[PDB]
Amino acid sequence: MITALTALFVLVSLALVVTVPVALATPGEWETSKDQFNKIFQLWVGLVVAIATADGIST
Amino acid sequence: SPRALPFGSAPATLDGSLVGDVGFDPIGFSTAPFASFNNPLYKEGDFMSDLEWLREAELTHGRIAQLAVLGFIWPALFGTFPGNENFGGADAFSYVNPLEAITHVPDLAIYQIVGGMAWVEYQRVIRIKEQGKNRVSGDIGLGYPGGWNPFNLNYSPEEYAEKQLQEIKHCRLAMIGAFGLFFQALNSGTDIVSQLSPAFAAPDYAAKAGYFLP
Amino acid sequence: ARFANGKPQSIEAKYIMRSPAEWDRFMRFMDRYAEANGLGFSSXXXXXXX
Amino acid sequence: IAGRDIESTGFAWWSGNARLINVSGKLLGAHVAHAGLMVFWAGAMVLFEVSHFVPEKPTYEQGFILIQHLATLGYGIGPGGEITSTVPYFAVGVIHLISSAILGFGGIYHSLLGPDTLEESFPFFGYDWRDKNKMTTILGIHLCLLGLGSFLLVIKAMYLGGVYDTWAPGGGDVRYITTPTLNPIVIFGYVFRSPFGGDGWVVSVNNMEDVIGGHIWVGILCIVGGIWHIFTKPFAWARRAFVWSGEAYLSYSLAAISLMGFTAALYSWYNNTAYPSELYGPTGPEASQAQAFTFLVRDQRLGANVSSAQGPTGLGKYLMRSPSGEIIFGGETMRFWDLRAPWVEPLRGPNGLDINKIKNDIQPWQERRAAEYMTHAPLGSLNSVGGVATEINSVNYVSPRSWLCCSHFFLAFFFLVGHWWHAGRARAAAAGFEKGIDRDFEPVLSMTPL
Amino acid sequence: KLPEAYAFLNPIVDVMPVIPVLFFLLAFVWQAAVSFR
Amino acid sequence: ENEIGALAPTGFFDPAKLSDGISQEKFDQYRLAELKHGRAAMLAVLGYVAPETYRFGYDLIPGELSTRDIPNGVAALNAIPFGGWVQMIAFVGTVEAYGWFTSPTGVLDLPADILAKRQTSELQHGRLAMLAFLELIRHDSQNLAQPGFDGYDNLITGLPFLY
Amino acid sequence: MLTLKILVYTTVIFFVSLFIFGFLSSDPSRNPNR
Amino acid sequence: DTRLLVIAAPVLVAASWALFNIGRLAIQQIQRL
Ligand code: CLA
Ligand code: CLA
Ligand SMILES: CC(=O)O[C@H]1CC(C)(C)C(=C=C/C(C)=C/C=C/C(C)=C/C=C/C=C(C)/C=C/C=C(\C)C(=O)C[C@@]23O[C@]2(C)C[C@@H](O)CC3(C)C)[C@](C)(O)C1
Ligand SMILES: CC1=C(/C=C/C(C)=C/C=C/C(C)=C/C=C/C=C(C)/C=C/C=C(C)/C=C/C2=C(C)CCCC2(C)C)C(C)(C)CCC1
Ligand SMILES: [Cl-]
Repeated sequence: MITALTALFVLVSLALVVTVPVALATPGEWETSKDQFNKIFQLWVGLVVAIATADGIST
Repeated sequence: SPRALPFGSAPATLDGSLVGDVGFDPIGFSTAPFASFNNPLYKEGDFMSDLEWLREAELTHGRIAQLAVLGFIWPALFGTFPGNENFGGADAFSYVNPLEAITHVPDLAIYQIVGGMAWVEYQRVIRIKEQGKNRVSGDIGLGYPGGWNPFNLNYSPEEYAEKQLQEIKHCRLAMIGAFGLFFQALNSGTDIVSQLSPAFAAPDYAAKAGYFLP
Repeated sequence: ARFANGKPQSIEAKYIMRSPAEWDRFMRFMDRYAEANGLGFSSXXXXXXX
Repeated sequence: IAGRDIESTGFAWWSGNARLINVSGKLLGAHVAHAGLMVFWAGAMVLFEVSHFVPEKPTYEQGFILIQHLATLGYGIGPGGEITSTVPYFAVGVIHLISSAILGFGGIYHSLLGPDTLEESFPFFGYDWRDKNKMTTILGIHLCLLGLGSFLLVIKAMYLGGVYDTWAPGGGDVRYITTPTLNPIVIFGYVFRSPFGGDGWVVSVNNMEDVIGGHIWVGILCIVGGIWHIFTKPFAWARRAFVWSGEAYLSYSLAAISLMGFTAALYSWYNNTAYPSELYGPTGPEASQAQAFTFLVRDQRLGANVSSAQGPTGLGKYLMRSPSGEIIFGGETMRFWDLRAPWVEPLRGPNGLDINKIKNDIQPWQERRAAEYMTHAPLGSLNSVGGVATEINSVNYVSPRSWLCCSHFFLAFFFLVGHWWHAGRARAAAAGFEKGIDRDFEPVLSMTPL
Repeated sequence: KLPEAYAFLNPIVDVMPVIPVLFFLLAFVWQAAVSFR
Repeated sequence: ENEIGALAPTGFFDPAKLSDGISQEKFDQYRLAELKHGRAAMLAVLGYVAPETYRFGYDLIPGELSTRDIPNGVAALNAIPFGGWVQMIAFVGTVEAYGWFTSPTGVLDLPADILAKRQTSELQHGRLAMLAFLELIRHDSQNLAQPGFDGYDNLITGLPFLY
Repeated sequence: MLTLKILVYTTVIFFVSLFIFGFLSSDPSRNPNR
Repeated sequence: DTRLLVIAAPVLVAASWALFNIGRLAIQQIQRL
């Protein structure tokens, strides 16, 4: 699972990095779309915690 | 409150009540009644100020602790314990470790200084019980402008203000320092001279011998 | 030579004599600069006030 | 775009970052983003080295540059410098990567959407480059942070598993430094000693006790200084000798960091204590001493009377006398007689290299260590051919000591150059003639002829 | 070698360390995009 | 029941019916309870650490049984005579029902803002001390079993300088 | 040769202190514009 | 099959083109480049 879990984490981090820099710049874009970014941030930290829990347990 | 710079002090802590009025009073027990706590010779009359009573408390503590500092250095450094006892090296000069010095000295001199400070506080209460208005740390005659003893204090009111500042500050800092020295010696079983002098030296383990060169 | 040495003073004479030169300089410098406490210029490298 | 054009600013695109001198928020964003870049490189390189790790070879043969630090801290290392596991390095790498992501986001936010000037909205993080109280406050805050970090290292070495100590009895291993040296005289003897041969200004720290004590002292000094600068204000004597502007502060920092870089470069080239030879490989002098030692042993096996064979010049080809009288190895390696290595100290007495110990009490592990160090000297080429410049290319090795020393020496000098440039420009700009002369108030025409 | 879980993700690590250099260049390409204003 | 007792960790931590209902009918009682518990457990932690370096030289049963010899930690409970701890508690219970010393009066003024903040901080600290007492007792008993079952032998696992 | 060391140690501290206190004597003010 | 080569080229790949993609999008959406 770990391997997969992380794969995801890599994919979601790529999707976040390609879109955060474009957001901030584009004037206004930010605020309007703030809650989805917050939700994706929570997803990201949840994925990190899940990966850490995998390892630990698996060792 | 500039002492506790990003904080508020008591709803009524004063700035001119005591010289040391920078505002440092975080829990600020000044607020609390600070009265004849457990009947501390209650008067209900002038009774000074509860803050001023805490001020007299700090003054007594800091003065005693200030004298205590010198009594932790001079037994070692200054006078190198001039105990010069007629006999009995123990309870005399020999114990240069202040804790051990107390451990030895007979209750004769203990009761001597005990009765000394006893008469001191007896006269202090004799003044203060009547010395209402400004209790002014139970000043009475002790080196006051009237100078109840030799070299009767001869200074100016601005010099007196600065002198009040000097005393108060030194007493507070010495209240820190006495704690310092005591916990030091107890947690090292020595006297301040011991650790400070090997410190300012070079350890015997490494000395590069001497210049025995040709 | 390789004897470590605080600074390089080996003889109390050497330290006590490297002393008066620095103190002589401190005195000549103090001759101009004395009794200075305030006069904050508050500017970019001004120090205009003597 | 008001602040981002040669017109509005007066600064060309190539010198574009100078437009942020008076912009507080964007400068903070740039600084934070750059710190994120540092952290990202650290994590990425640790992960790279862990990936390319090979358990057969020692770390100094694999071209590694970061595993050595974490091993010296006492992570996944066993007796003799053997690497047990590489899990803590992986953990450090991933933590650094995540933290770098956070820092990079913060830097981007503060550079793009953050307010340009922090003075208006947050009058606690705003500054002026000209008032001294706020500058000293920031300096003191960061100084306290540095002191806390030095404490953290001391705490790690004393009560958090300990650190790796080569001079430990029974060989190098992780141990707790129970009794660090706290004597101010011995600690500051390093600071105030000569930087020449036989002295080693701060590079010549020998035991771990001195390292821990010096770090305790540095942390205490930094904490006290940080508290002191926060409260006080620059004095009169320092108020008229310093240029008070952002570029001047940058130039001061550049000079200081160039000195630090030079010190670290020369520190990685000579030190065995904080740079164990089992991880970074032998130093320059160590390889030469190892060669002399191994050939002495080999010639002694044949039955030749060592310490009695005159050399070609009549000086003695195995044992000599140092200019101070100490007994040392002969040959060209007499210049390196100041060496002190854990594998050669057992043979040293108060008079120098003891002869009875050499003749009788020699050890096979010393022979193996000397042979390995001689066969791996800090010699190489840019393409990492390894060995002497005239050697054919079969081995592939350049010691990490050489890489570290060369790279950091280069960086240190170029930061000294940066100090020169920025100090000159800052003082000229403060004076007010950094753009030209005047053409109507030329000071040369107002001065006496000569 | 990486732990067995991440040996699959090894190739990303093979390129991760050289990222920063490219950031630098990005500055230059960004300046080129805005006509070296 | 969303009074004082909440902060950034949770705006009202009660993942059950417990909070809702008995509205100001058990909430005040639970505040009394949690207060007393957290205070006592704070005193517990201070208890454990202070016997490790200091020791008052009083002879609990005169002639013998001097503090300097009794084990610190759980053992003391086995050591301390049943009736001895009964008398100690009887003093404590009299104290609870007489206010004898222990600041019998005097709480200063503390305007309602600072007063509320101090009370909240108190609650939080005592809550934390409950968990601290928990870990301590755990380690103690576990070691008492297999001498170093936990591993780290010395009683106070953190604060290594002490032990 | 201790005398020679003494004389050189003087000369060196002499000139070094001259430098240090010359640059401390409000040097940035010394300048064409004021 | 040196899957290592087919794994190491395409990742260098995605990474090298990514930031320039960010530049694409910023210039397209009339951003404050
Ligand atoms: C570490 C290097 C570094 C950093 C931190 C900065 C930072 C900055 N520069 Mg800059 N610069 C640099 C190197 C750097 N520069 C170099 C090397 C040059 C020479 C070519 C310049 C030349 C230069 C000029 C000429 C100017 C700046 C300006 C600026 C400021 C505003 C930039 C702006 O508006 O972006 C706008 C650009 C974009 C929106 C496009 C970039 C898109 C993002 C930011 C790229 C990174 C995305 C990242 C990979 C995604 C990570 C997401 C995260 C969540 C993981 C900003 C503080 C300007 C200034 O003075 O501001 C007042 C200005 O005029 N710089
Ligand atoms: C922490 C260190 C530091 C900081 C914060 C600054 C900050 C600054 N410097 Mg500066 N500088 C430094 C160190 C530093 N410098 C050092 C060490 C030197 C000596 C070389 C200089 C020499 C220097 C000069 C000569 C000038 C500045 C200038 C400036 C200002 C604008 C710079 C700018 O826009 O960058 C823009 C950045 C670039 C254009 C990037 C150029 C890339 C270089 C040339 C190549 C780097 C090679 C690299 C190591 C590897 C290449 C990899 C490649 C093969 C792919 C700014 C205040 C300018 C100024 O006066 O402003 C007032 C100016 O003219 N600096
Ligand atoms: C007629 C008559 O009788 O009226 C009297 C009135 C009166 C007022 C009595 C008079 C007077 C004036 C008096 C008596 C003034 C007395 C003042 C006094 C005696 C003031 C002590 C301060 C000591 C301090 C602050 C602490 C220092 C030391 C500190 C804080 C340390 O740091 C100690 C440190 O040690 C540790 C902690 C550890 C070591 O590792 C390091 C060091 C060593 C650095 C007269 C003139 O006699 C007349
Ligand atoms: C402002 C500006 C700039 C700058 C910027 C910056 C500097 C930024 C930074 C940024 C950053 C600094 C970022 C970072 C990021 C990071 C990340 C994003 C990370 C991630 C991670 C991950 C994803 C991981 C994963 C993993 C794991 C977990 C395990 C193992 C495997 C792996 C490794 C895969 C420039 C110059 C451009 C231009 C101008 C403007
Ligand atoms: Cl040779």
